[PDB]
Amino acid sequence: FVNKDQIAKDVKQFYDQALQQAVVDNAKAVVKTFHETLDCCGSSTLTALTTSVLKNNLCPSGSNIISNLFKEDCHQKIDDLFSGKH
Amino acid sequence: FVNKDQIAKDVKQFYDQALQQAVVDDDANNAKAVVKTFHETLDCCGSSTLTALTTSVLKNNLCPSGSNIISNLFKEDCHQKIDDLFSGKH
Repeated sequence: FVNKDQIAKDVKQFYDQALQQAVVDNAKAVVKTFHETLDCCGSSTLTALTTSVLKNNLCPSGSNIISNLFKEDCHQKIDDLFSGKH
Repeated sequence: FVNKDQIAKDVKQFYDQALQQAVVDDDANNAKAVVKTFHETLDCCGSSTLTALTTSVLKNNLCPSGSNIISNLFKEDCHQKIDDLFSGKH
């Protein structure tokens, strides 16, 4: 069976790789899709790439977004999706 | 190395394991919260691998308010929405 924690880890790895990818040179669109779907912007583990996404308009316009930028970041949202608490 | 095609196949399977337990298991509260969070999150109700369970999914109040058999026939299913997420559409 697919295990919850395993798939969560895989998806946060996937997201982290698109964030890294979007900063250079499909990654921008995957990053924007994650941010808009999960209502987050970046990762507490990747502060510089998060600065890049805010500087490049790759985050959703919610002041709720900014107030929970790192308090409820895309790793937490991915965990919440797989836990049924998003 | 990240494998997007494996990850999307694994997400679709996770969803179908939750949906199947949600309909048969009366106290699977985590499975029902997983399916309801996928449906609210991705704007979908049911999957193409489980077309015959949509009736049941609806009756168990697992889809967002508004969903019903007719409206749901004119929407993409959850697998397609999972694929849209990993391809940067959604």
